[PDB]
Amino acid sequence: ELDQLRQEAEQLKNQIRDARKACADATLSQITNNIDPVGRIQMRTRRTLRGHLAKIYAMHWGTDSRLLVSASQDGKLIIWDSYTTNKVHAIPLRSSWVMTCAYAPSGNYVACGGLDNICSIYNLKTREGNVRVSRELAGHTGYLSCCRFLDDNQIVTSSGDTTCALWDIETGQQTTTFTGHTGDVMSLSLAPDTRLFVSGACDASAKLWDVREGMCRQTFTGHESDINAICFFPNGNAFATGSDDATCRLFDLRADQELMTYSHDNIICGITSVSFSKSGRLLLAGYDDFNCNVWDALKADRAGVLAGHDNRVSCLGVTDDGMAVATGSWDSFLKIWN
Amino acid sequence: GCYEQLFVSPEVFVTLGVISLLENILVIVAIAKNKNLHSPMYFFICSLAVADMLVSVSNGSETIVITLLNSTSFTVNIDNVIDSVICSSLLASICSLLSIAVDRYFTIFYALQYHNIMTVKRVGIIISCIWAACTVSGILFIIYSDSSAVIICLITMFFTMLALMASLYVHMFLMARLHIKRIAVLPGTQGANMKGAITLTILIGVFVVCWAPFFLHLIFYISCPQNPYCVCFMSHFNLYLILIMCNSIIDPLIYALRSQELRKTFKEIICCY
Amino acid sequence: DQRNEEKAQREANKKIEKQLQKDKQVYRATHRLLLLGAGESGKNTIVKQMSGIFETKFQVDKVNFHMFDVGAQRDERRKWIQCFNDVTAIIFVVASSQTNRLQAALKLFDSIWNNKWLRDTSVILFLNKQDLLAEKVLAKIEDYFPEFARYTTPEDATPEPGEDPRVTRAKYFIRDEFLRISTASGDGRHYCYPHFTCAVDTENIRRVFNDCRDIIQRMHLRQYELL
Amino acid sequence: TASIAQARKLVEQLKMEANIDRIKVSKAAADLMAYCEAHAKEDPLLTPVPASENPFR
Amino acid sequence: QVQLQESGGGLVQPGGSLRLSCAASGFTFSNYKMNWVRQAPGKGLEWVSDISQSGASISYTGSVKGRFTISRDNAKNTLYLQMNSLKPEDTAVYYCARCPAPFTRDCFDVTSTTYAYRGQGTQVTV
Ligand SMILES: O=C(N[C@H](Cc1ccc(Cl)cc1)C(=O)N1CCC(Cn2cncn2)(C2CCCCC2)CC1)[C@H]1Cc2ccccc2CN1
Ligand SMILES: [Ca+2]
Repeated sequence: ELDQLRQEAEQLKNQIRDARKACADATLSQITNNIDPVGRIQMRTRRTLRGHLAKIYAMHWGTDSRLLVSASQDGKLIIWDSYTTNKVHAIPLRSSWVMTCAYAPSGNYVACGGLDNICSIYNLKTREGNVRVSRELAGHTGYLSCCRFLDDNQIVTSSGDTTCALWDIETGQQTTTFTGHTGDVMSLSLAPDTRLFVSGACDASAKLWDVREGMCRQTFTGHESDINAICFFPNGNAFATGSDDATCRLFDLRADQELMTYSHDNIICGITSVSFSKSGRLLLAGYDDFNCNVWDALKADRAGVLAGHDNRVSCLGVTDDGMAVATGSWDSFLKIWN
Repeated sequence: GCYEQLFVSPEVFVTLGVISLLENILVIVAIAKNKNLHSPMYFFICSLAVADMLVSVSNGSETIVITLLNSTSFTVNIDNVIDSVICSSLLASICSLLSIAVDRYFTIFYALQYHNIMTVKRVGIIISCIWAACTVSGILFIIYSDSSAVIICLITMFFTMLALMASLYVHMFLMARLHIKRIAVLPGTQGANMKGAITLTILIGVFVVCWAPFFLHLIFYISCPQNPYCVCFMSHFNLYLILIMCNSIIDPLIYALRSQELRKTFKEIICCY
Repeated sequence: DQRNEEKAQREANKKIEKQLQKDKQVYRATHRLLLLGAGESGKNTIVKQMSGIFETKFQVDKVNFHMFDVGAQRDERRKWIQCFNDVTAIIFVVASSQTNRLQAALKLFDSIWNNKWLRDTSVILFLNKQDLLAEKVLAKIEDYFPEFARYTTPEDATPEPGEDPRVTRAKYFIRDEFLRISTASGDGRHYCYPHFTCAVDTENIRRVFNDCRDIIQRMHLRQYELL
Repeated sequence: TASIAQARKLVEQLKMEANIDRIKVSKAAADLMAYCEAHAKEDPLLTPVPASENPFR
Repeated sequence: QVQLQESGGGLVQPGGSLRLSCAASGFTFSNYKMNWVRQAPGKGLEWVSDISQSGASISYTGSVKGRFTISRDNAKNTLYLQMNSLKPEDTAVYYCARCPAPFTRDCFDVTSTTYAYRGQGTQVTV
C-alpha cells in the first residue's frame, strides 16, 4: 500500500504542478520592465546602539516606531529608545541561549526564548516599575526559533521540532498546533490582519497557515536549501523568503507560485533576515557577508547596500511608519539606517 | 673628530616631531573612535602613544625654542619647563612599555584569572599612578639635574625595566615554544619558531637600540666624563635624542598596528580623514 | 517642562549602564563550554563527575566555568550548533568500541571542525569506555577500519602500565583518526585536545581546566605573534 | 508498511492544496505593482524625506 | 521543490554486483556535496560514501573501501554507486542524500528524524 500511496502523492503533486503552470501566463520581470528603477539608494547609519556583550540574535520594533527590543547571547533583553539612543530596560534572562524576541503590539509585553524550549513573556508595565516574568510557555520539544504577537493574550511561536503553536497567554496553555513541516521551523511572519501567518522551515518550503482553523492552506517550494527568514508583503497577498542557497524569492499567496527570484553571482552566503519597506517597493535582506542588500522587489535589481557590521548580520527590521531600518549582528551592535 | 660636538640640523628634529605626532595622534583617535578597542591592552597601548607624542612634541618644541632664540631670564625658565616635561614623558614612555609587557605576561600566564585581575578600574588606577609618578620624577630629576644622585637613579630604572621587559618576553617565548613542541607532535602533521624569535628580536632589539645609547651616555657622564673615548661617545647626544624619537615611530608600527582591528580603523581613518 | 522626561531617561541609563558594567565583569571572567557526545557517550557521567538545555556551573581554583549540555533537542544539529560559536571550548565525548557509532562520531567531529562558524573554537575530545575497548580488543577493528591492520603505536605514546599493546594500538589509532581530521583542516585558529578517559575518572575536570588554559594561552600567543 | 499512517496524511494535505482556485499570475503581479505605485510617495525609505522631518537627525 | 530518486536496486547473490543511481531535481547539483547512506533492517541509518562537489575528494566508510566506488555527473545531475564483491552484511535500504548547505565542507544528514534532502531509497537485498 505504501508504494501506491506514494504514487498517489506523486500524482497529486503532478496535478499541483500542472495547475500552477496553467496560471503562469507571464512573469513579473516581463511586466515591470516598463517601470522606472528606484535608482541608487544610499542609506547612512544614524545611530548605533551599544550595551550588549554577546552576539545579538533578535531585534523587533515596537508599534510606535520608537522603541526596540534586542536579545544577545549574554542572557539580556534591552529596550532602547531609537530616537535618543537611551536604554529603557535591561532584562536578565533565566538562560543565556535566547534565539528570538518579540515586542507586543500594545507595548505592554516582551517575549523571548531559545534553546530552553520555553517562551518567556515579560510585563514591561508593572505597578512596582520592575520588569517581571508574567508567563513561561512550555510544550515545544525543540529550540524556540521565532515568536510573534497577535494580541496581549495571544502569541504565535515556532520551534525546532517542526511545529508552530498558538498560545493563550493568560491560561498559559497551547491552543493550536501547526504541523506538516519536516525540518526545523526558522521564522514566522504574521499577516497585516493577523488572520493568517506564513512559516518557513529547514525544508526549502513555506506554509500558509490559517490561525483560526489550524489548517495549512498552501505549501510553497522553490528554494534549494533551508529557509532562514520570511516576511509578509505590506499588501498581504505575497511574502518574501530567504534561504541558505543565497537566493531570496517572492511568493504570491493567490497564485500559489514562486513569483520572483532575487540573487546575484557574487552572493554565495545565506540570507539571515528579510524585511520589506512600508510601500513594499524595497526588499531588505541580511547576509552572512556582514552586510545588507536592498533589492527592488518588482525588478530584482540591487538598489543599494548597508555596510557597517563586522560579523554575521543575524536580524533586521523596518519600522511600521517606515522612517528607519534597524539591523543587528554578531558584533553586539545594533545600527539604525535612514 | 670626536672632540667636536656633532650638530644635527633642527629641521630633522621638527620633522620627526611632526611625523611622530601624526602617527601617535592617529593611533589615539583610532582607539578612541573604536569602542571595541577598550581592553586593558589597548588602554596601555593608548598610554604608550600618548607618551611617545609628548616625547616627540616636547623635544621638537625645545629644539624650535633654541633655534629661534639662537638665530636672533626667560630661556633659563622655559627650557627648564621643557626639560622637565621631556624627562616626565621619557619615564612615562618606558613605564608604558613595561606596562604593556606586564599586561601581556598576565594574559599568557594568568589566562583564566586575567579579566578578574585586569579590571578597567585597576587599569585606570595603574595608568594614572604611573603617569603621576613619572611626572613627579621628571620634575625632581630636572630640578636636581646637577647631582650624581639623579643620574644614578635614572640608569638603574632603565636597566631594571629593560631586564624586566626582556625576562617577561623571553618567558612568554619559552611558553610559546613549549606549545609549539606539543602541537608539532601530531599524527596528521617562516614557522612558529622563526616567527616567535623574530617577534622577540623586534620587541627587545628596538627598545635596546633606541634607548641604550642615551643611557650609556649618562653612565659615561657619571663614570668617565674626562676619558677621551667616553667623550667621543658623548659627542653624539643629539643623535641619541634622534634615536629616541625614532623609537616612537617604531612603537605604533610594532604595537598598535599589529592588531587587525587597529589596522582596519587606521586605514578607514586615513581614507575618510 | 518636558525636559524632566529626558533627564529621567538619562538617570535610567546611568543605572542600567552601571549594572551592565558589573555584568560585563562577570561575563568576560566566565568560561562557557558546550558538551556534545555520542548516543552511548557517557555525557551524563561527565556531568556527574563535576528542558531543552541544561546548565552546570563549576568553580575550579577560583575560575568560573559554565558548561551547557544539549537537552531534548532534535537530532538535526546544523542550526543550533551556530549558537555555540563563541564558547571557550566544545567538549565532544565519544565512546570507544550495533552500527559503527565511532564512524558517526568521526563524521560529526568532521562536520563540527569544518563548520564556517566554528573555525575559531577549540575542541576538547574525550574518548570514553577505554576498558570496554581493552576487553573487546584483547578478546575486530579491521572490520570497520581496514587500515588498522597496518597501524603501529607511535614511539612517543605514553600508555598506562599493564596495558596490552593491542589496546594501545586501538586507542592511538582512534585518537589518530580524530587527529588526522583536526590537523588536516586546522589553520592554527583552533586545536583538538584528545584525551583517553574512563567511565569513572575525577581528573576529567582538571583535564578541562588545563585544556581551556592552553586554549586561551595559545590564542593570545597567536595574537602577540609569539606562536 | 506502518509509514502509511503518515503517507495518508500527506495525500490528504496534497488533495486539499490541489483544490485551490489559483488566480492568473499576471493579475497578481499587476496588483503588487499597483500597490507599490499607490504608496510609493509615502515610503520614507524610497522618498528623500527632508532632514527637518527625519526624527533620527 | 527538490527531489532525489534512487534506482538500480534489486537482489543478488553474495559476490555479485549492482550499480545504483540517483536522479536529482530542483537544485543546482554541482554546488552540493552528495552522500550515500544505508538503513539496515534492524539498525539505524549509517553513512556509506561522500563525494565532494567536483568529485576531487571521495570518502568511504572502512567497511566498503576496496569494494564500493562512487561518482557524479554534473551534466546529467546523476549520482551513482558501484557495489562490487557484496556480502550478506550489505543488505539494507540505500538512500541518496545531499548535504544541506551549498559550498560547505560540513554536513549533518544521517539524522533518524526526517531529513528533508534525502530520497526514498532502494532495497538492496544480498
Ligand atoms: O633638548 C635638547 N637637549 C636635551 C634634551 C633632554 C633629554 C633627556 C631628558 Cl630626561 C631631558 C631633556 C636636554 O635638554 N638635556 C640633556 C640631558 C640632561 C643633561 N645631562 C646630560 N648628561 C647628563 N645630564 C639630563 C639632566 C639629568 C636628568 C636627565 C637629563 C638635561 C638637559 C637640545 C639640545 C640642543 C642645544 C642647541 C642646538 C640643538 C639642540 C638639540 N636638542
Ligand atoms: Ca635643555
